[PDB]
Amino acid sequence: TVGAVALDLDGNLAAATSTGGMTNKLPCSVGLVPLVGAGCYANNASVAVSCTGTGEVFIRALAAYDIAALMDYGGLSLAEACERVVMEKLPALGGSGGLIAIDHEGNVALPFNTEGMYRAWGYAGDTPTTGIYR
Amino acid sequence: TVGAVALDLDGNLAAATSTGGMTNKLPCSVGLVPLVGAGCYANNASVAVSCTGTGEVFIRALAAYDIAALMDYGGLSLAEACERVVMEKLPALGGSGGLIAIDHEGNVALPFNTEGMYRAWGYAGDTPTTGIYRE
Amino acid sequence: AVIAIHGGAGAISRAQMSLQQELRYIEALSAIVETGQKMLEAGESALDVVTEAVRLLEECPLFNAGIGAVFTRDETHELDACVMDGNTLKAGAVAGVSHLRNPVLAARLVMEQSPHVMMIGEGAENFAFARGMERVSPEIFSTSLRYEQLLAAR
Amino acid sequence: AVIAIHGGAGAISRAQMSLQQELRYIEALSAIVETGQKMLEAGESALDVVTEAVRLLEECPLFNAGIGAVFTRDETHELDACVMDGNTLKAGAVAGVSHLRNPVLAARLVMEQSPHVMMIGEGAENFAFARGMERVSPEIFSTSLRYEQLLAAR
Ligand code: NA
Ligand code: NA
Repeated sequence: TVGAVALDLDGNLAAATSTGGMTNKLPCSVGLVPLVGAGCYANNASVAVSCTGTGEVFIRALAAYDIAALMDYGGLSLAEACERVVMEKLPALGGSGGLIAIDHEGNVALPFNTEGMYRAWGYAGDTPTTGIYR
Repeated sequence: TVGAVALDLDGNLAAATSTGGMTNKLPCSVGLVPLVGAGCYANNASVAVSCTGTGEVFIRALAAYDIAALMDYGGLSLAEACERVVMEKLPALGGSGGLIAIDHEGNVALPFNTEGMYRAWGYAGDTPTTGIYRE
Repeated sequence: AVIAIHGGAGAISRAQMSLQQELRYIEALSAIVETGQKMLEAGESALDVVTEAVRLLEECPLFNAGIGAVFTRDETHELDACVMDGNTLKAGAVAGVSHLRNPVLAARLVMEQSPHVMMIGEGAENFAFARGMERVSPEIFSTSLRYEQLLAAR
Repeated sequence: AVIAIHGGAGAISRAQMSLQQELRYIEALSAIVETGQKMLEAGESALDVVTEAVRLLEECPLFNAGIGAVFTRDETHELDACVMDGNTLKAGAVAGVSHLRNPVLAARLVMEQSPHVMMIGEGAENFAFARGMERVSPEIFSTSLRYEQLLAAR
């Protein structure tokens, strides 16, 4: 599973996600990736999200949309909505992984409850920060 | 598209949805029905929902989950969450149809912005109400 | 304890229908919701109740699910279903299946007997056959009503 | 104006990894996020930016998408992608495609040139071929790394 989220100069949010799925998976089984609100979500009014982790859990929990729903409806901040979802709600459904998110106000978050998440981010004209562990 | 939502004696909520899809559709095209949170959602803590309508719009809006999120997070009532989603948000995305929803407290809603929605509901032991046309 | 069912939302014009046409829909709906109400009253679960109602809405040729499915552009049937359990928050879904009489029962099977939420086409079918669900011909869902509506829209 | 990318979360164990391995992932990620940052600075849309980043994550054999895809139980590849446009709230998805080099470009195509959100298997592929996307053999995604991981899983 790989992903990208962006906020552009004209203030548009977009998310994309792609995968080969999981080693040794049942053929014709479908995980989080192609399901709007599970693998992937973007709304100029809230947040762009791209998720990676146990698909059955990300789908049941609607993780990408649920960031957006917690911020918009629950008045949570990006970092608060990311803590609720990644560090609390998904472990409790027995789900491991993380996501990347950008909100309309250009806040970035890369939460994960796993050992690692291959990840990178930076503002336009700045140098990126990359990461694997933490 | 057909649906069922139920609340049982032990306070469990469930939803189910099933369809032949759209007459004359592109083969291998995917509507709201098999997509969790679009066609179908249930959570003992909030609401069971089953949706029928423009699949593209129900999917983008996450209609089934969005009922549950508006009630849970937005503190809306079932009837309020049903009005926001069916009468406001979906028409504005150009989406026509409805849903059936039951919340943990046994409130029932059958909102639709269409001319009709083939529908029925009744409590356990009680006489059902059926309907086709608006109201 | 309470059950709600639908048989679709769309362009139902009273002008184009007669009372006895309307009453065939009313009686089908009343019958199905009644079975659900009686199960609920007997102490059956939400899940078994929604499964049985959606199964009967499948079996009923009046409704665009199972028997009485609409046709695709290729004059085929593709059926989708989904079940979600409020208790466990588990879900199961089948999309684009043609050899399963009752797709809601396949979706239950994916929910209970698979670590996946969703299976598609042949894989969904193969998964259900290997767990004792019967292989049917897509021909069983076909009705002249839905066939003539395809020719119209075509 | 800002970009974030991932190439997957899980049990990436430092014990089993060398620093030179870590630097191969770091450089790939730094390169791709940089391409995105430069596009953002040049005035390119969020959508073209997420499309291009995910396409590069596809092309890169280090990451489970496009080239370097994991293998199914049957030693095939089945690739899924999604894209969502925050402006229009339009989305497009492909699930279970094997003959499309860049599934995220097919998903964009479903978003832009179809009234649907999601297409699966042959239908998704056929929809892309009819719009000029190249037919590839699933064999192009295959790596010994992912193949050896499948044998391990067995
Ligand atoms: Na039927
Ligand atoms: Na790759």
